[PDB]
Amino acid sequence: CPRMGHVFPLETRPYNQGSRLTAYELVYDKIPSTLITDSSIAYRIRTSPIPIKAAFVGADRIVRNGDTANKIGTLQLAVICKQFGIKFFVVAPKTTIDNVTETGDDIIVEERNPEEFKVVTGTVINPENGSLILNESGEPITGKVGIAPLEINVWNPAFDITPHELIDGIITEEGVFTKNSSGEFQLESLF
Amino acid sequence: CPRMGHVFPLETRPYNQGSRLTAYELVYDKIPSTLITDSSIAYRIRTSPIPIKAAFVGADRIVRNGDTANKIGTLQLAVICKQFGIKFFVVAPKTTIDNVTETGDDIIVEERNPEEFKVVTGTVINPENGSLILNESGEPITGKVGIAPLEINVWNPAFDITPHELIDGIITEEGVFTKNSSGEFQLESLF
Amino acid sequence: SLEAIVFDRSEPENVSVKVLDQLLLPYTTKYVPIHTIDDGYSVIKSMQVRGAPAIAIVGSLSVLTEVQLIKHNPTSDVATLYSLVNWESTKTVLNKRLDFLLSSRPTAVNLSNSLVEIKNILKSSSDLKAFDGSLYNYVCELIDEDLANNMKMGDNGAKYLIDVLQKDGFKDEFAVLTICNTGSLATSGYGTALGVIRSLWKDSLAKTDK
Amino acid sequence: MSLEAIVFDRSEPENVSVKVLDQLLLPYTTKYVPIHTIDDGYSVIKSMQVRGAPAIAIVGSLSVLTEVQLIKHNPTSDVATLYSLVNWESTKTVLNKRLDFLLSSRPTAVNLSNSLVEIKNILKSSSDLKAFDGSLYNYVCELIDEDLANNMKMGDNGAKYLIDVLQKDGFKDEFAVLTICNTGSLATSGYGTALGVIRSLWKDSLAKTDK
Repeated sequence: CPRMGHVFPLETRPYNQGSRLTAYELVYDKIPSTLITDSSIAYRIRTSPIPIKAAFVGADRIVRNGDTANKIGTLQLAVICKQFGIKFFVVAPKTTIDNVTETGDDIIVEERNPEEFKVVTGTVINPENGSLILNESGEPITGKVGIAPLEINVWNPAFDITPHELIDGIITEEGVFTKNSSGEFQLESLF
Repeated sequence: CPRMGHVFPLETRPYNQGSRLTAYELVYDKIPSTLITDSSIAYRIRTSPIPIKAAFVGADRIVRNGDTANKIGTLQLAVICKQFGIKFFVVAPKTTIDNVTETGDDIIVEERNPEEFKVVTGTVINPENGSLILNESGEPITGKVGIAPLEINVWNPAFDITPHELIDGIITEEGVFTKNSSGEFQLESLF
Repeated sequence: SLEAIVFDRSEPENVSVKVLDQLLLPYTTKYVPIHTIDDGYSVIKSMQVRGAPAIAIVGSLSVLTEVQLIKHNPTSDVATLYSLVNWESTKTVLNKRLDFLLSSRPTAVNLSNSLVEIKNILKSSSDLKAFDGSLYNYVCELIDEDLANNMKMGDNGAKYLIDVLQKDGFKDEFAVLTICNTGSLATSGYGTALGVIRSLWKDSLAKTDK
Repeated sequence: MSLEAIVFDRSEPENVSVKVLDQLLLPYTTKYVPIHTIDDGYSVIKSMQVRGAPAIAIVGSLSVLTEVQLIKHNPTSDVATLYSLVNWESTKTVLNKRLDFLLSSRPTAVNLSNSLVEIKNILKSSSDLKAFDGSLYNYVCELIDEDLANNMKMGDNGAKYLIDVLQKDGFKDEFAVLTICNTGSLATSGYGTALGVIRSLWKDSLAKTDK
């Protein structure tokens, strides 16, 4: 029988949900995992000693035709999965269904302050020896470092839009929705 | 006549060559540019107000068949360019040619210390007011912050391999090399 | 540890709510108390709480904490936004504050979906006391259905993939990719995509008992 | 010059100076690291204080030259005591070993190996340290000057090629390009490879908008 043996979460710039939060939950649950850069998906697929057989993503808004707003990078992961023949699934509750908006082109996409891209928040590290810096009470300290010039313009969309053509299945509490022979999702039961 | 009106450099995790170095050069030269996350290529293409018509990448090693080792993320960019029908060019001097190694699978790929992935280096930012923290001589202080749990394993290849099938042209001081009808580069003149 | 929102529901007329500051994880674990819709707006806008369902939950809870605060204390700063002697005038201000809360972050639809249901509950409420109790039941169910549905969809997805793999003749160990955070930190617990991963891991551990 | 990865003062051929920008600290901090020996070359490459394929080859090559000039000028220096200077063959043995050490700094980019092979060929045809010194100086000047000239050539080749492709396809508008990593003056002797092409394209674009 097939079984899952490993998880490859993406760092997920710029907020770093993948490295700071997902990697944390995976360690907590003791699930075998290796964190990779967002840029490493293609090379990871090509070299993985364990075949990658699926990507699972969440959603922020699934509209009537199944087009999906999710974290910036999701469309890109979908494209890479298409190119490498890897099944790509959106996983989300009915509460994440928009039953009014018709298609992905009509979704409003938050763009965030450029400083959230140019400045990285993390726990302070000793730049000489690499240990955690602890405060008087022995606790880790939050710190920020700048990783780009003041002068550079940045693009900081919080989400991208994955068209339904790239989504193999939408997985919910009500079951798994897939496309009919016309390439259309039928989500009416979730409206 | 067509003309380049904008550049979209990628951040280029984990070392941040893009955000720290390329963005600096573009600022210096006053070339209109917008820095983007590595994860943003696909969405950037779909939404750009100015059509993206090429990717230009460098090379670390071009072997006999044109297969190219370059910064991690290069393979990925080439695959995305393929999806979107954007020309993808490798640009390198003859000094970057390896005239012995036959193919990409034979390239040795450097993997670097996991701490270079999990810890981000940059200029210290004032937590109160967001300005640069400077030392007593007025110079910006370097700092490091950790963005992942100690316990999480990471994959930190410094390069990936882009197979010649994905490369539209190799641009050198001797001219632009393209594939023949059988899909092969003929780089002999560079050996 | 991994609980994004800490909701003490044990005293229905006087709930307490505090949230993990997700900006500071994983090395630093710090809570932000939620007392008003202002606090709800602020933790959402600044992404101290994030993840589509967790946003909807904290948003919804912030309405509860506000309504209970203006009940318990007509003189608090937030209370002075209301004329509490007059139910119609109060509903109006509630509705405006709900619109304010909505504007926190636009893209994920969960918040809007919850606030629509809350506006509907408010329209059927004869006074602030009735709204209070009904909002309490609503948010309790939002959270409880969120967790139970996370585990249901987790199982659905795991069963589905193993199914598809087995049919395609695949019989070996496999790996998966995921993006962002969709676990307990993004929801009431367990999560969505990460929930499927958690279900697949349970399936895997079970299978390597045999 | 804020963008110059490697500052090579060649004005005294027998006594060159070399310092490099610490690219770990850019862009807010501009700090130079002196290069005196092959250990310095190895250190800045391995730590990625200098990086970029051609820059790696250039700093590596330069560090051999500073080393041989140092052992000439200060036979009592620490690095000099590694050498049995009384004997050319014995000297070459240690130099070759130190060239192999330098090579081991970072494996994937081939530029460094390509240069070290050439330096070894020069070493094998030099009759003594003095001759090697002179020929190595010539070699590094040529490596650097050709790197810059070829960066400009390839930049212009690539710019023209893309413009021609677009002109054939009847594209007449403003366009954008994507790039990755750093391939500019910080990665090379100056001007750059992929960023070179972008620089050439920008020159073409400025000419057009001026008109």
